[PDB]
Amino acid sequence: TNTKGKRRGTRYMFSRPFRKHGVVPLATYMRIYKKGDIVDIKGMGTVQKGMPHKCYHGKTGRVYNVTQHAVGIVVNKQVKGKILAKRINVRIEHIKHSKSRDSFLKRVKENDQKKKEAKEKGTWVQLKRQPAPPREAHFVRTNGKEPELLEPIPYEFMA
Amino acid sequence: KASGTLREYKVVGRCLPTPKCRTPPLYRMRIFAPNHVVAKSRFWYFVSQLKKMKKSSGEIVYCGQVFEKSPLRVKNFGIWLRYDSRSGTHNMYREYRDLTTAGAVTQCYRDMGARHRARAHSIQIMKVEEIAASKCRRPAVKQFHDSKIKFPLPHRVLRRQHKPRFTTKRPNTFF
Amino acid sequence: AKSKNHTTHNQSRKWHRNGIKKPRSQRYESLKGVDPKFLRNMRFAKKHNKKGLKKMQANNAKAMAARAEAIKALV
Amino acid sequence: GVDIRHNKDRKVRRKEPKSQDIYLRLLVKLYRFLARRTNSTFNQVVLKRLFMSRTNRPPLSLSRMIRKMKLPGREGKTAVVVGTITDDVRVQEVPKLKVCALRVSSRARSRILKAGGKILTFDQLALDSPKGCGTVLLSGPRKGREVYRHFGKAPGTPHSHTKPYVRSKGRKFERARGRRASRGYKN
Amino acid sequence: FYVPAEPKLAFVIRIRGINGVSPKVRKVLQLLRLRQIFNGTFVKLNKASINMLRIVEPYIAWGYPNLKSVNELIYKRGYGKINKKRIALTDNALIARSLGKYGIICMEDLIHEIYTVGKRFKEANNFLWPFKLSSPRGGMKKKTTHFVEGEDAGNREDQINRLIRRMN
RNA sequence: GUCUACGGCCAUACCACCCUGAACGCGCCCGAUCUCGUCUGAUCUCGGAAGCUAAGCAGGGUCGGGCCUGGUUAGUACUUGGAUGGGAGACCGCCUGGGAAUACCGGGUGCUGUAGGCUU
RNA sequence: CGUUCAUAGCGACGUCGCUUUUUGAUCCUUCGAUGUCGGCUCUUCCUAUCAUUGUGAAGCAGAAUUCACCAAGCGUUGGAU
RNA sequence: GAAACCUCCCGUGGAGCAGAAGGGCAAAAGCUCGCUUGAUCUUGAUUUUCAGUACGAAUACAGACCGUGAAAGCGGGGCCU
RNA sequence: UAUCCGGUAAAGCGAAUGAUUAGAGGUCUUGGGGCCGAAACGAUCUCAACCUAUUCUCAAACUUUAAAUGGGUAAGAAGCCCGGCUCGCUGGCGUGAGCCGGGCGUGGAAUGGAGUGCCUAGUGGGCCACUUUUGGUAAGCAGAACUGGCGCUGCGGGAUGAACCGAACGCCGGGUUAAGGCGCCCGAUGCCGACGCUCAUCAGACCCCAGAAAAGGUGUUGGUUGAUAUAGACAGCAGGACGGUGGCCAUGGAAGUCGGAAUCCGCUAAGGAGUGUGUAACAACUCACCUGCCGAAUCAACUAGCCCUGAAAAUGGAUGGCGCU
RNA sequence: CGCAAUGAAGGUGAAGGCCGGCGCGCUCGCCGGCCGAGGUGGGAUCCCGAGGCCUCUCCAGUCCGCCGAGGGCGCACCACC
Ligand SMILES: [Mg+2]
Ligand SMILES: [Mg+2]
Ligand SMILES: [Mg+2]
Ligand SMILES: [Mg+2]
Ligand SMILES: [Mg+2]
Ligand SMILES: [Mg+2]
Ligand SMILES: [Mg+2]
Ligand SMILES: [Mg+2]
Ligand SMILES: [Mg+2]
Ligand SMILES: [Mg+2]
Ligand SMILES: [Mg+2]
Ligand SMILES: [Mg+2]
Ligand SMILES: [Mg+2]
Ligand SMILES: [Mg+2]
Ligand SMILES: [Mg+2]
Ligand SMILES: [Mg+2]
Ligand SMILES: [Mg+2]
Ligand SMILES: [Mg+2]
Ligand SMILES: [Mg+2]
Repeated sequence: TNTKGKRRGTRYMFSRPFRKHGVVPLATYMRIYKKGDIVDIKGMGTVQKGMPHKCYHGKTGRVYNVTQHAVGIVVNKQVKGKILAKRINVRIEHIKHSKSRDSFLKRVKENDQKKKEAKEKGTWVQLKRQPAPPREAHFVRTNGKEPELLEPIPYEFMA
Repeated sequence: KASGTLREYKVVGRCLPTPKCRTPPLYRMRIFAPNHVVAKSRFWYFVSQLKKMKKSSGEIVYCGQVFEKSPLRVKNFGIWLRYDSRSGTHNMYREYRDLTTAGAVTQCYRDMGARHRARAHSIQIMKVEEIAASKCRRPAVKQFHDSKIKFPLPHRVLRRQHKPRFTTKRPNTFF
Repeated sequence: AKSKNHTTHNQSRKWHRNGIKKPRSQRYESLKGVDPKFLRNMRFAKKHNKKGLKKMQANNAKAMAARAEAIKALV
Repeated sequence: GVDIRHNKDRKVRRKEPKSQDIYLRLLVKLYRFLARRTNSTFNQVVLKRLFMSRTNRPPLSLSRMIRKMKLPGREGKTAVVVGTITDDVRVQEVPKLKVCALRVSSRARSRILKAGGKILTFDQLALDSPKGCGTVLLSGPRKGREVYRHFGKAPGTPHSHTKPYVRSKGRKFERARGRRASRGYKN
Repeated sequence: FYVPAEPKLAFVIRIRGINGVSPKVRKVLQLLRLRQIFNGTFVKLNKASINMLRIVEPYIAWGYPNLKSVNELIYKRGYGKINKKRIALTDNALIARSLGKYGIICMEDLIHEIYTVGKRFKEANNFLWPFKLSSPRGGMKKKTTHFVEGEDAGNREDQINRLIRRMN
């Protein structure tokens, strides 16, 4: 039976990468989280105040509270049969903005551009995405030179 | 791979074009298989080994059956192999005598099963080349190279053993 | 008479009989556990919204009249 | 062999009322018919409610019926209640109402009729309005029963406010180890 | 060379039973509506769809149906989903009633929507109740192994039409 | 073209030795009355401005180390899913999709924000 | 090693096996009980052959012999503690 | 004198940080000084074990009263487990 | 489709940590032992540790790298975009939050009716298989992961059978299948089935599975690589096998011959300073190069198929049986 | 038993708003009038309803429906303030 200790098994998780030890460079601290920012948690060894628990590393969630130098952040943690949305108080250093949402906002902005225009025109445009369709009919010109023959090569033992 | 009687297929394909490589080179093969479906698969297997190129990364351009151009000639075919033993992997040069390449490769696949308990999926056919009377290294072939060939069909054992299941006459096997 | 000591064998199955339901998201979640000094001040702000009502109502009527003038100019 | 779970194939809703009383069952015969032959979903809702339990059709107090009709616009209408109409002693002035109910208590009956109110039975409502047109369909507060105060996240489970089943309240019935901080802990 | 278009649409037959089947497979098999053995569905192809077929490969035989296949399946075993009651397409009054809000007003229209994979494919294809086909007459080769390697499972592209005829 | 002050990302920015630096800067530099501090005006603090780019600093250089980025290694190693495939086992081959890492060989060797100079 | 000679007979360092007449592991069966050692008595089987029949080997001259093959037909005893 | 003290050079930490080990740490989290009692008083929230109960341990705040620093700040015990 | 997380497989050790082989190079250090030195970083070796390039081989409790499978989020009306009010918070002005009031609709694929609350029994001995996996020589042993079974469950196949494969059962007719089969037992090959392989005085004969290995075999069949030979070979028989030379080390005797460093020339047609026999040691014998005869292929070394040796148990016996070439 | 809690107890015990005036409107204290169980989002259901859609003709034109875009009152219940 294994030890219940808080930091058990974070030998690798909380360990600054190769040649990225030392001073926590300052952008990290000086970037602003509001309420409802989508934020991915990633514990860090240098800063031990406000560390998240090893279960929430990797996990993404939303900011609910913002204190002086930390951010309350609702994240969903599964427990055997039940997913528990729960609220944890991570110090900034263990947290980035999750880009996952921004590619969405880019698309909605692009849609609002393509909805305003193409209204006065009349031609309705494809706003929905569509999965990669089968690759269409097309010609391939074997331009002058014929195809290159590939015989499989005879075995030989190298070692 | 399994079998039945194979057909030569021509299969040419290319790693599909990109920004960086706009008009990529075509690669052609001789892929013996029971049908185009497994032909194309077999094409991809051989190319994967040789070239950094997968079914996802490429497109088969032209798969097409290839017909023996001299069906009603009797030929001698040299065939080079690459089988897998229980032990290590090997090379051979088999020789068959047949009316077709397909027939000659089919013939090979049966022989290899017989003589080496080698199953389809172990065998790689590299080259199949029709060959003269000479340049035939195997005496099992060479004995049929002769103008006035002459042999009997000596102990001609009967079939139709159950047309008359029972009969008065003891049979005959001299003809 | 030693036992089996621990397992997780039939458990995933057991969990998924009744789903593994995601935690039921509402709009308007509580302000439980929000930095006290904030909550005081948003409470006070909420207290005095009724102060500055008469100004606000007039501003919307002026807006509504400007909308009605704009729609009349369009038509 | 097919893969479906047959687990929630049978829907558990009621079909008829569980009661055997004959007057209610006549109302059911009437509102089944109307439900099916009218387009009115009022009839369907009413029909649905005739099958429900006592618990499930709670009493609608006179004051609650007042204030719900005091609301702006539903004026010169009829309030409908598959439950019973009870009095409120803590309301005084009772406007002249129109009402449907399976029951109205004797006080509540007097007060309404004294006001110039009309009381209707459900057979009478149908003839008056078979498609439920110009009705206010109310309900009593379902979660009134003291029952519900024991339901929920259990007592002694942090941030629950759930009445425990206790023989008698008093200084020394619970309120020790697990409510005081002084005694063990608290939730 | 003329490399023709990669196919839009494929028929997908469930070719093994409903015992001892992994949960990820099982879910996809009930996202293709392939619950019983020897049920089949049309399926429009694309990166998403094709990969879902990749996750259920040794549980299905599938490929690119002929024109005739789409007819024979629709006429001989064409059943609507009409108020959730599997009902046989005996008249166009059924198809129209359901799919007529899309311009699809007859069996023929339906066949054209399925075969060309139109705008309104999702709605015509879902309208069709999944095709309960019989066992394969003349038998199969091998249930458990892939087509390429002798068996019946997996993509057999053109050759799905032979299988269709011996089952439909 | 380039610098100083405060920077962001933190080696394409590090290290070694070599060469070159106009003007403005930045420095070294000359002093200890006062501020301040030392065993020591070396450092630190303070008051300067005679010298000088020697050094720091910048820019460049090296079939340089290092780092960064491509190729190769290799569809190799590994690997999801499959079979009443093989094999006495150990292990291996196929199908279905995913797919690395050295050695070896190329190329690159800081970009840039705010505020203020100089080259008028 | 065997004077000499790896192998008549042997055989180190290594290695591959079989066997359940040793002892361990293990705890599947039996705790509403399967009588717990030895000896006596009696039958039958196995061969991994001590003797006996037929044979190959020798570092078998004879005598004595060990090595191996077919082989379990027939034997394999009397006592002291 | 291989080891005492002084001085110059190199030194990515190969030392040290009470203790096991792991992580973390260089004009520090090490060493040496100066001043100190945030190891003080008081509500709730949260995390960790978890049943998502307790205990312990911790995290973010908030209100007091202080410490220290030119200040920004940091500090309600021990860099973190 | 975007976007984070990861330190297992692999890989690496001319990158850290630890392990570890070899030689090059180095008075780095210095030594301990030498030999030639009185002694001398003198000359010459040497072994110690250290170092300069290289090099061999490794890691559950090492790692610069770094997969596959995998875990989060996100993919819109609770969303966007305007206008204005509230604050005891925050502040050069501004933030940030909370309020009102308008303005805008399908925002990846596939599927499916959802939500929600109360009472609640049995259970809390488990076992089995793929794959992964710890202890153990191993176990029908013990212990985890992952899915699926059996338990709760019949049916076709596997002769027999919890668990293998196929498939999951209302009561019946017709059809068709699976996995398995089709000499007879026993439904189906009573095909003029196709091509090979193999004879066993222990043949062989189908997942789980109920049985064999190393190592052998001109048994037979395929390969692979090399030869050879008309300058007529290859075997099969017949003729010589010397001298410089008791060569040198070894004397205990080795003039070819217990052993070992050597190891070339002559005559040459050609014979090794010698394969053996044997000798105290010789001798004597025996083992190339070439012919004479005969008359086309010959021969070597690997390799992998079937077959065989290897291969011993106790009541009489089991590819299921009968049998089968 | 229920219609009132909460405190160990002494005990205390579920109303608010608005408007006008008077005290300095001091987000505090006192005097007159009006409303009277707050508000956000979702809510079965009711309510209003542009507008169709025809009538054997060209228009007029009350009656009856069917649908109804759009907009409202919003039960219960839930979440939030
Ligand atoms: Mg247990
Ligand atoms: Mg059931
Ligand atoms: Mg299977
Ligand atoms: Mg000075
Ligand atoms: Mg200088
Ligand atoms: Mg200089
Ligand atoms: Mg370089
Ligand atoms: Mg000897
Ligand atoms: Mg025992
Ligand atoms: Mg007995
Ligand atoms: Mg014997
Ligand atoms: Mg400390
Ligand atoms: Mg404080
Ligand atoms: Mg690990
Ligand atoms: Mg490894
Ligand atoms: Mg029990
Ligand atoms: Mg056990
Ligand atoms: Mg049981
Ligand atoms: Mg199965």
